[PDB]
Amino acid sequence: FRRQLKKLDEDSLTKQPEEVFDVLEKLGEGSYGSVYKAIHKETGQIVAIRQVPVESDLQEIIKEISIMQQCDSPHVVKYYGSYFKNTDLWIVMEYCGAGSVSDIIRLRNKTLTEDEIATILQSTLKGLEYLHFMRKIHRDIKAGNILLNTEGHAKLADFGVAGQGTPFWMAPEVIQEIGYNCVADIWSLGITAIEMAEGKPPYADIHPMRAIFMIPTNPPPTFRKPELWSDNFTDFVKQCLVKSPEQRATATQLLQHPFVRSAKGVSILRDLINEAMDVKLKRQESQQRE
Amino acid sequence: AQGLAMYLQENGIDCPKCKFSYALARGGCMHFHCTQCRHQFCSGCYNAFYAKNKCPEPNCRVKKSLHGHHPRDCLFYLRDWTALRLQKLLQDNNVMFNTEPPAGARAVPGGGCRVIEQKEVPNGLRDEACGKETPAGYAGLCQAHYKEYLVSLINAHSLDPATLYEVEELETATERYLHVRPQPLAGEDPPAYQARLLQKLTEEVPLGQSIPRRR
Ligand SMILES: [Zn+2]
Ligand SMILES: [Zn+2]
Ligand SMILES: [Zn+2]
Ligand SMILES: [Zn+2]
Repeated sequence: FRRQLKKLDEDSLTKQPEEVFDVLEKLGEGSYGSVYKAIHKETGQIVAIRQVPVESDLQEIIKEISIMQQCDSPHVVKYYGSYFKNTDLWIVMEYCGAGSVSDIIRLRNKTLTEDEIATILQSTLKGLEYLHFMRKIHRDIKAGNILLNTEGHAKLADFGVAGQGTPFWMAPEVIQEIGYNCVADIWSLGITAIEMAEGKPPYADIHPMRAIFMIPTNPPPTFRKPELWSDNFTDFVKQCLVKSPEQRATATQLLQHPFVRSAKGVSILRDLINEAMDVKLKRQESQQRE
Repeated sequence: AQGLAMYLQENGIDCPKCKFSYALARGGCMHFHCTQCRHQFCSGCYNAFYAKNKCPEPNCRVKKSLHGHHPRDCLFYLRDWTALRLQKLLQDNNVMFNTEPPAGARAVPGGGCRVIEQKEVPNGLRDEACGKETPAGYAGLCQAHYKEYLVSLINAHSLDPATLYEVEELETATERYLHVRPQPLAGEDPPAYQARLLQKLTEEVPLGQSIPRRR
């Protein structure tokens, strides 16, 4: 029985197998890797275990891990450890119950309101302020890379890895490959702000091989129907979307912008987070045969 | 991608009235309405498309309906030339061109022409690959876009198509750009007449001064 297991219980913490966590559900079978919810038995805390079965560039993953390890801030998804089980590598990291902002919009089939955007963007700007202060660049700012925990706090995840894809969020100086700095995230932030308000980035309906040429040499984008938005919102988007990087506003300056500075508390996101996670629960009841 | 289709779209179409870039090849209508500033223009020669009874140009025989004024070396005309004749103008002025795809291009064996085109779909615009047949010797492009590739080379080096014009072409060209009855002279001859007509047109009617030629 467990009499055999109890004899085996005379083992140290080093001897402990990967039973340290209890896998519960497959939250999303993402292409980067199957991602499972789990609970650490000893701490009772909920973590997310990203299985990396793919023989991807494990340097591309280790580079993502090493960037994650270098960050200690509640605005950035934390990393807890890794282990090998079966044939694949499993990566334990911070759990965000609601998911990415893109899925929140998708699940509710609903665009985010202004006040919801200002709260979500204020938290992310505090994250960008922390990273830029450390002379780091996220490099992949977008709605699908901004996770919300069950409480309602936005968190940056899935750092872009410096190469050696889709351009709609890229700054002009970064696609032209003329060299870029921290304020590159400010451009993608501005595009993300549009993506939150109207569901798609500007040039989304444009082919990538086309958009690569238009974005560097065209006026900074704006709202498709700019009569639907407040002056502070349009001005904030205008100040994020400045083609000259040296002229582009920094994350610190944007935090004092009227649109962000007056952002309401996390409590406003309460209703939409309940909406999104209810569509997730029903989505899991239909895939199971029973 | 990574083929001559990239070359076509790099230069693409830019509105002359407002400096707005579109990564769109030339084809189809070719009288282009700018979405940013509502300007009508020809995608080939960048001339204004004076549509109905508004043309300031003199001797407008075609003011009644949609028309535009195009130089002789605009794609608006050279699109009708054969692929072979265009290659002759290029060779006669010793300008190299592709007949095989560039080495980096790995054309999709099922796919055809990969030039990206905006096709009208319900409730918006959707970009799709051209996908027409890619003949051998056309450098991996379709017939329509391969000619356009050649015309860009001809426009790039400001080659004069009139160097290949026939007598009728010179008589057609003489009345269109010089507003005269081009009938021959008494005491003259058919060969000296061709060289005579060619000489004034080259000396008096310049090539398109607003065609995108990349400096
Ligand atoms: Zn225009
Ligand atoms: Zn023309
Ligand atoms: Zn006219
Ligand atoms: Zn084609």
